Amino acid sequence: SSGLVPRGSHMGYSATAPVNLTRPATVPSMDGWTDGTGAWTLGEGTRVVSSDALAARAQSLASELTKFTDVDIKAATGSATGKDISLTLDASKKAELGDEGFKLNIGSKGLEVIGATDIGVFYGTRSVSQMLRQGQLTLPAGTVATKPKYKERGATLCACQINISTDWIDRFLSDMADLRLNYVLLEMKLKPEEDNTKKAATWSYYTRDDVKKFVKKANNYGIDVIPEINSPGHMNVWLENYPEYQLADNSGRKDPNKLDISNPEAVKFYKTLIDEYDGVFTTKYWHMGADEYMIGTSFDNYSKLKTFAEKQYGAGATPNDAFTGFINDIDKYVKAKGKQLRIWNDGIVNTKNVSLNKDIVIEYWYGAGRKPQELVQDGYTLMNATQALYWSRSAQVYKVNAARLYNNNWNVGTFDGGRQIDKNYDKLTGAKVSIWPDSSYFQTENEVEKEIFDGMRFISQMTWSDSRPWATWNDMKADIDKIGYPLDIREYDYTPVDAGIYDIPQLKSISKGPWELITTPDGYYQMKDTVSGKCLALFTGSKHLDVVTQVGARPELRNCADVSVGQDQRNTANERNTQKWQIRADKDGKYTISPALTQQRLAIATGNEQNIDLETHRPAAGTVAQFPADLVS
Ligand SMILES: CC(=O)N[C@@H]1[C@@H](O[C@@H]2O[C@H](CO)[C@H](O)[C@H](O)[C@H]2O)[C@H](O)[C@@H](CO)O[C@H]1O
Repeated sequence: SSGLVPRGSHMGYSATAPVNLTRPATVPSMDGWTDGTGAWTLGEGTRVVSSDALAARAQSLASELTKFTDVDIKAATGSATGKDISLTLDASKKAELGDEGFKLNIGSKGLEVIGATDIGVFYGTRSVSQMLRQGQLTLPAGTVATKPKYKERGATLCACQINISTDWIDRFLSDMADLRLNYVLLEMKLKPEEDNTKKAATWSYYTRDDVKKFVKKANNYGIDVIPEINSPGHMNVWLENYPEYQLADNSGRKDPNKLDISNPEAVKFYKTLIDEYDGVFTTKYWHMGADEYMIGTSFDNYSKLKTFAEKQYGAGATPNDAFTGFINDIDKYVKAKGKQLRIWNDGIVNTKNVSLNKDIVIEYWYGAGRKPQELVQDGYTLMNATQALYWSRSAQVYKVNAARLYNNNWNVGTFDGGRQIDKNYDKLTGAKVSIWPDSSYFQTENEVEKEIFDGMRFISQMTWSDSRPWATWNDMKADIDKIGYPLDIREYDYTPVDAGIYDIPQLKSISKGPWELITTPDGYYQMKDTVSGKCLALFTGSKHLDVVTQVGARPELRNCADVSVGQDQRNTANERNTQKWQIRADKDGKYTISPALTQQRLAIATGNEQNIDLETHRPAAGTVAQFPADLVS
């Protein structure tokens, strides 16, 4: 027989290690590792030791490692031994480590993590978690210091029109943290509550309490959550119930997507929303969008804006000057609140009388004038938001291809359309992937999470390390799958109840049941009515992005769709995904039932829920309907 037996090395340091023992990979890579003698092993008695000030980080790392490794790892203060992981914050190391970088020293004093800031220490703990959660508890000795090349590294998460659930957002922030990504542009509606804005409280929205909760989670992970309220285009979710602020074309036809920037009360409405957001986000930035104001049309059909431009910005001014003026006026407004403005690059165009303020960050997604190289010449600050890094649920042109970008030598100076700029440009802030819903029934948010996995590791690698230490994409892919997700995602209880047959009293207005529940690959349920043999769907009501957003919409029974197939089955997507339900357990133990695509919650309608949609249609009192969770708690 082979005599095969676990090696079982003692915990702590050993001067003996084989020379080519694997060093578990990380993402981002930690480039320039200097090898040392021996190796260190996490084992019984290993602790996470730190100062009092680092106690919370030490405790959180010890609990996490206890879960991944099955060894009881406790946090402690005072002296570290060779059996231990030590956390040190040394702010004098700014030159070597900067604001986010860290150094690991693995040797006879144990596994030392050093950062110059709290977030730098927390980012080194992410590499310690990644290295120890891959089935190997012995790490080769040596040392490495690493810091990100670019200051802003992350994603656009567009939680606009449709709702991305807060549980999804919380997983996404844990994943960003794991990959050292520090930037999320969250385009989203914070529920407007004032008399003058409250008729825009249509769904999707997020409550102030929920925003404060995920902003606090983000900030503990070193993530800047930047709100966007896109303007003066893509304003349907805000202007639908405010036609007084909508821009009319020369024939008098109003577009709920366009703010009338010539109407000072419409501009004041936008600023009022900025002041509403100010109390729940902590960032120093405001993103006002500014893409695609005249998509589907042209300024020639809005002569009122040329008249306005001439009055406001002098004879010869054009609608593009009025458009840029509006952005500069919002820049003035947010700067007075201590923020810096950011916009998308596309509407920045050809001005005469007005020039765009240089203190506005330009997030460049669309090779549309200027070219990147022109904007560099003018000294603008630029973030690379190339369409090569887009995903959309419906627009199959936008699916990140990480293999292609890794193998074709894309880097953060490769702007949209392969327009290369110097990747060392001193005002290149970094780069981001962008996650857009578009027609939103083709993919559930859980399928979006499965799909973006590789592209999120790709952007993390190229914005921190800017290197390709894996010979090909497929070599990186093998390591990122071994590294896996961070603990919070592995612990999320996607399907808290077993498949089986259930009584569900909340559904009696639809059927007396009982109901057969089965689970789907993406973490939801189909609910079949054993009386009719049909399945519960949330299928009908007013929609945005082809998803029912109507507050008070009622579910219905429809012929059972096949919920076991993947997102490539696009021809049956809508029947299939309108039949998926997310069940969640309360703190503690009551269950709520949500349509997977809408992320509202089923409830029995009382007639006392207050919402602009309900001013004009209410479900019959006592029937089961969906409502935002805040109207039904
Ligand atoms: C900057 C940008 O990519 N603009 C377009 C995106 O438009 C956004 O669409 C969403 C809903 O999906 C919101 O309405 C948002 O306000 C708009 O900015 C579009 O999603 C993406 C990907 O298809 O490409 C652009 O056309």
